This record gives sequence, C-alpha cells and structure tokens, in this order.
Amino acid sequence: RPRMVDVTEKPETFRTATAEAFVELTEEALSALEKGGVGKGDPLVVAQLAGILAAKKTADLIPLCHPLPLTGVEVRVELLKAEKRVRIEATVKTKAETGVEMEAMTACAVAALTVYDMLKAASKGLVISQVRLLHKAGGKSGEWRR
Amino acid sequence: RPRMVDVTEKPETFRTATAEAFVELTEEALSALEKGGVGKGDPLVVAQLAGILAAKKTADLIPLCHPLPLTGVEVRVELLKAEKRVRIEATVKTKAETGVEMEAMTACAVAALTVYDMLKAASKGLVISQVRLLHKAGGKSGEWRR
Amino acid sequence: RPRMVDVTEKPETFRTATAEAFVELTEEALSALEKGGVGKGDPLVVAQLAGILAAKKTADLIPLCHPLPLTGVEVRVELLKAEKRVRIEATVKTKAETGVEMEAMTACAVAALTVYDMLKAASKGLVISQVRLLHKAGGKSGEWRR
Amino acid sequence: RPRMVDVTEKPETFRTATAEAFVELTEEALSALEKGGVGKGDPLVVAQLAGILAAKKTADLIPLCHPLPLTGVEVRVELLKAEKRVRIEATVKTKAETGVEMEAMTACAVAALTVYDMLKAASKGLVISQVRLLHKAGGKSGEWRR
Amino acid sequence: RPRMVDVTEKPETFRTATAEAFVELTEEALSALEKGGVGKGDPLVVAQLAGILAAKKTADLIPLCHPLPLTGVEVRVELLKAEKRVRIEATVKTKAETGVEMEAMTACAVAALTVYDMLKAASKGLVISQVRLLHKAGGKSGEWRR
Amino acid sequence: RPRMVDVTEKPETFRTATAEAFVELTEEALSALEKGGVGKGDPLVVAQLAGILAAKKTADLIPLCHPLPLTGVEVRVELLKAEKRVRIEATVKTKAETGVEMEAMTACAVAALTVYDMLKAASKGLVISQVRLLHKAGGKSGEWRR
Repeated sequence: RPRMVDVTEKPETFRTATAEAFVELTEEALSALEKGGVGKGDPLVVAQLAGILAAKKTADLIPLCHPLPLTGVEVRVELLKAEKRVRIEATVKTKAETGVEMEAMTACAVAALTVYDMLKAASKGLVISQVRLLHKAGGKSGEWRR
Repeated sequence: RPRMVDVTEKPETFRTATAEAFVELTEEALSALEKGGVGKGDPLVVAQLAGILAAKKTADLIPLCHPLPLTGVEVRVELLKAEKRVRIEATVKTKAETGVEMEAMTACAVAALTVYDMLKAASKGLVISQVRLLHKAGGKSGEWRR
Repeated sequence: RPRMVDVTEKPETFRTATAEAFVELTEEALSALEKGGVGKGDPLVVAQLAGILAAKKTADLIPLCHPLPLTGVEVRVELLKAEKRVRIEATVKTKAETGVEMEAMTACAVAALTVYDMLKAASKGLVISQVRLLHKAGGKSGEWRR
Repeated sequence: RPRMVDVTEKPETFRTATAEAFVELTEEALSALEKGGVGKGDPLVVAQLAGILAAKKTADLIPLCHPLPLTGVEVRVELLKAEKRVRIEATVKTKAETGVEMEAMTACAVAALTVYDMLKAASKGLVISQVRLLHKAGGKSGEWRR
Repeated sequence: RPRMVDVTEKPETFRTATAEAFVELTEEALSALEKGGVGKGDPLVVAQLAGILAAKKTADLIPLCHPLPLTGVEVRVELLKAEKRVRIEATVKTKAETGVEMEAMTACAVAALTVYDMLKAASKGLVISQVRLLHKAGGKSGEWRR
Repeated sequence: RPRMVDVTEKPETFRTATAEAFVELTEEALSALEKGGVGKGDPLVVAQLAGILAAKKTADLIPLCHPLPLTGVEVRVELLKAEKRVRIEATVKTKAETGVEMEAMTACAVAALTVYDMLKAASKGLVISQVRLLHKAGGKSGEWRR
C-alpha cells in the first residue's frame, strides 16, 4: 500500500534540486511571444511566477510527497528564438530529511503549463517536452548529475 | 498586463478536453513497475488519482485560469511494456464560458509527476515527455483534433 | 479505475443535505466546556466555523467529489450537558447535477475534529461518534430520510 | 451564530465589483520601485498577479463567503511618483446569486501586501491604506458608487 | 479568545500519533466492496490515499492547529467482512514542539468520509463511527495509550 | 526576475512580528456591531479566527514568501466605540531563517476583510485603513519598532 516513507530518524541536511522543461513553439506562437503575448499578458513573466508558486504547492499535488519548508526557489523562463523553444529551469533548496526533486520538477511543469495556457489561443497544439531532473545534492546517494 | 479574460457575457455551453503525457522508462524503472513499485505503493494507481485531484486544482495553479465547476474527470495511467513507456490520458468536461484544456493538461502533467515521484528512487533520470492536447470541443473555434 | 462520474448532461437542480456528528464527553471535558475551554478559546464557537469552512473545502478532500459552488451552509454545534455529548448538525444547499451529502458530512466531521482539538489537552480519549446523514433532497432518487 | 446566508432561491445574475488600495511610500521605497526593486524582482508586476490569484482564493479566506466561479478579473498596480503612492485597483465579475465585493477587496488587499513584501527590506514601516470599495452592480440593492 | 498556543520556546522532539475510525456496512455496501465498488473505483484504495493527503492538510482544516512538516504518514483501510466493518488506522510522525494527534485523527476521518462517498450510491445511511485516538508519544505528558 | 531569496545557509533563529489594521465604522455599522451583527453572526468573532487561519495561509498568498511552520499566532479584534473604529492586532512567532512580518500583516488584513464582509450589508462604503507593522525581532537588522 502507498505510504509517506518515514524519515523521522534521518538528520536534517541541506538539499538542492534542479530541473528543466521545454515548450516547443510553432511560428505563430513564437511571433506572439516576441510581442508580449496575444492580449493577455507576457507568458514568460506569468509562467515564471507560477513556477515559484508551484514549488511551494508541491506536497499538496504529489500524494506521497513530504511537506517541507523551502529556503530557496529560483525559476527562469527564457525564449530561445533560433530553437523556437521556451526553456524553463528551476532550482529549489531546503534543509530536510528528504530531497526536493519533486519541487524542482513541479515548478518546471507548472511554468510550462502556464506558458501553454497563455499561447494556446493561437496554438492549441503546442507541446510540453522533456520535463527532467538535471541535478540534485544531499541525501545518502549524494550528488547526482544528468 | 496579465488578466483573467472577461467571459461573463458568453453563454454557458458544454466543453470537453482530452490530453496525454508520457513517462519514458529505463529497464530498472520498468522492472519496478511490473512488480508494484519499489517499497512505496503502485505508481500507476497513485498517479491516476493525483491526476483527478490535479484537474480540480488547476485554477489554483495556472494564474489566469478561470475557476470552473467540473462535471466530469477521467484519467488513465497505463504501462506500455514493449514501448517501455507509461501513457497518461485525461478527459475533463464542464458547462462554462471557457474551455477545460488546462484541466486536462494539468491532470496529465501531475499524474506524470507522480509516476516520477514513485520511481525516482530507482531512476532519477526518468523523463516526462510530450504533455500535449489531443482534442477539445465547445467554444467558438469549435471542435479541435490533433 | 476511479473516476469523477460524468454528470454534464444532467440538469442543474436544487440539492440539499443534512448530516450530524457527536463527540462523547468525559466529566473532565464537560467541565471544561461549561467554562469556555481550557486556555485556548471556546471549542463550540471555533468548531462551528471550522465546519462551514470545511464544507467549502470538501471537493479538495474527497478525491472523486464534484467541485460545486455552494449557495448555503448552516452549522450548529451545541452542548448537551445531561447526555454529556456535543451534537453537530450541518445543512448544505446548492443548484447542481450532483448532491451535497459529502459537504454536509465533511462539515460535521471537521467540526467534530475541532471540538476534539480544543479539548484533547484535558482528555485525549474523547471519541467522535456517529457521523451520519440525516436527510437529502434533489436527484433522481429524490427525497431521503433517516 | 455565523452562517453562509442561503441564496439558493435567488436567480443567477451578472455581478461586478471594483475596489482599490494604496501603499504609501517613503523616499527609500520610491527610489527602489523606480529601479525595479531591491534584488528580488519588480514589486508592481508580482503584486498584480498576486491580486488575480487572491481574487480566486477569496472564499477560502473569508469564512462566510460564497464560493463562486469567476468570469473576469482585472488588476492594476501602478506607481504614482508625485504622490509617492502605489495605487491598486481591481474589478471582478461573475454570474451568481451573491456579489463579488469581497473578491475585489481581497484582490486589492493581497496585491498591496505583496507590494509591501517586496519593499519591506528597505522600509519596514510602509503602510497599506484605504482598502475600499469603489463600485458594484447586480443584486437587489442595485448599482452602488462611492 | 481563540489562539494558536505559543510553543516557540519548546524544543523540537520526536512526536507520533495513531488513530482509527470505522465505517459500519449494510449487506448492500459489503457486497459492493467485495467486488471493487459500484462503478466508480475501489473505495478502500481511494480512501487510503485520501487519508494520507488529509494528514498533510490538517492545519488548514483545524483552526488553531500548528502547521508542521510531517516526516511520516501510514494509513490502512481494510475490510472486516465478518464484522461488516471497514477499519481505518493512521499513524503520523514528525519532529516538532507540538503533537500530531490531529493529523492522525483527520487522516482517519477523511479516509472514512471517502469510503462513505464511494458507497453512498448504494447506501446513504452508512455510518462513520468511533473516530478515536489509540496512541501518542512525545511531549511533556509523555506516552499515552487507549 | 522574481525569486524566493535563498536563506538556506542562514541559521534557524526565533522570529516575531506584530502588525495592526483598522476598520473605520459609520454609525450604522457601529450600531450593528453593538448588537452582534446584522443576521449573520458576530463580525469580531469570525474575523479573529479568519486572521489566525490567514496567518497560516500567508506563503500561499504572497508569491515570494518563504513557507514556514508557525509556532504561535495571536489575533485580537476589538471594538473601539468612542473612536467608531475596529482595531485588529496580530502577533506571529516562529524559528526560521526569515521573518514573519508577512504573516502578521496578512492576518490583520484578512481579519479586517472579514469584518468588512459581515458589515458590508449595512455599509458598503466601510474602509480598511492603516494595515501596518508595529514590531519585529530576529534577523540581522535586529529589533524594529514603529
């Protein structure tokens, strides 16, 4: 049966996690982003904040996730014109008995969903691709790198 | 500036949206899923419910999204062994002045994040790929299909 | 698999539901309630409000529950000295395609949990008993009475 | 006792509400806002989005408030240099049996709190003043104007 | 007046709490549970997860409850055929200045409410009985047992 | 770009913050408060609890705010008849790497909004004035007093 793994006996150590996500753009969507949106606000700006908010809401969205007080959240949402791609990166930090991989992953996922929300009016077919972990530190397994 | 588009004058019509997401599995992750998990519960079962819950929480996660009472939510999380892939599909329905594309997309995204959460212990490199809309009906633009 | 039953085709009708719950008191707990609490506030007052708030949060707590805009919520938390019992009753109303039995039941459950929270300092053994539905109207099954 | 007034019998009509709030700035705070902040982001931008989000969260914050699906939310956060004041205005709309005065008021209050949050590093004494309703339409009382 | 008791000066110690709840079944409800439900999913499975989620949401539901990061949550929802009863048990753990009795109690209460939600279609009269604390450790009062 | 300032390296120290807010009353509103309200419950009582709840929800409302476990929350909502004013004061405490000024400010703001909610039926023009910080301790800047 499902369970929130017990980590009460484990010590409180410094944890960090970094993830990224991408939104593939059509020419119509790119044109829209280079102008500030399509009558609704700047998608990149709104998405960046949605990511930070999402990081804090992670334990509420992921069933078995441990609720943790976050000590740091950085989110970047930038347009890569030549690649016709929007790249989202998020780094979360804390001092706990469990990692913050889910917080970083969720921040990127929701920021990507927000980019989609504000560009779907012009392109409903936009795809969110490659939500993945890039790095993490802390824990017994130690440092991990993609 | 950002804004929740005014749709007060628009009529209350039947809306529907269907999206999907994929989690690419390593052999280690697949082996884990074919046994029910790695000491934490069945990832597919927990993820399916997380998707339904996420659909209802959509307006809270997406800044400019319209809060709507949902009349239907279906989520499926199945293992595709040969493809070493987990496929998530979600269909949301309602009667409103705006669509539920975000609810379907968010349900798939969070279900995928939950699959990742429960398999990351064995494979931190698992990737969430192709969160995308498959269909939607209702609205002026009418029926849309990928 | 679990699913939020589709009721999009069903008409929007007037629904109502009434439930109740009881907290059995020890002499120590009763004595505390007859004085306004044990250094923390009036349990009956705080619990009554917790019930109203809980009714609105129902869809977030019950996985397959339909999110609905509530049009009415009444909660009563009264002390029955002779019976050494606290009786909670809640009636919820709305216009929807599904009932509000869960909203009434949840309001009573959380109000009871709040009574417990503020009296557990003196009596950790207090029991919440008989959370049950008393009545409901609306829907195909029509009127129901215990 | 407190109660969420029953309005189930009332018809679903178009409602609107507009409110405003002000943040009085010190010279130190003004100087900070004219540069984009003090190492944390643009206070006006973050506050504007916080207001929209807050409007949707209103029923969760105000105990007896009726949960309603919002059909429109507009928030503006502008700097009034000469007056050394930040003015926040918010207009909310919906179709319901109750008004959205609380949604407009809460949107302004939280946007103001966010402006404070991002400028308190330089000026902890900043004051939020005059959160007040400016207009509302719909309901039996009809149109109201300050 | 109500207040969240100040425990800032108290040390951060290991706390644990265990509670249980019961749902009394009619023959109709039992028959339904022995088949996996009545067209909506397995009540026992969905309820078990609802309990874990509820434990994390406890401070949001109980007014004066202290917000705490949980380090462990275990919930079990089993069918007791002979007794025509569903037994829910939940154990919560953490390191804090206050106990987690409310988290254990709330987890059981919401799991029970979820069992009711998915069986009320066949039996609206099902009763939730005996939500009660079984054990707790940590704190000045020390170990407690029912 | 906006960011939740990293304070992971900072030590966990005792923090405190006190804020206040005022609601200016018309004679109609004052008369209503001296009787317990206008058919909806006691505004002062409901508002006081809304403030405590709001303090716990602060990080969810303020975008860049750090999520923290609160160890103490005190809120007072009193009527000042001669001044025709309702005064709200709130003191929040915790042990963290950041302050709780936002929690104190938000508690006062929401309590004030609740007072408004329950008196707006008789006076829609009521104004919330002077939400401001009165004191705070902890942090490098040390003790601060208005």
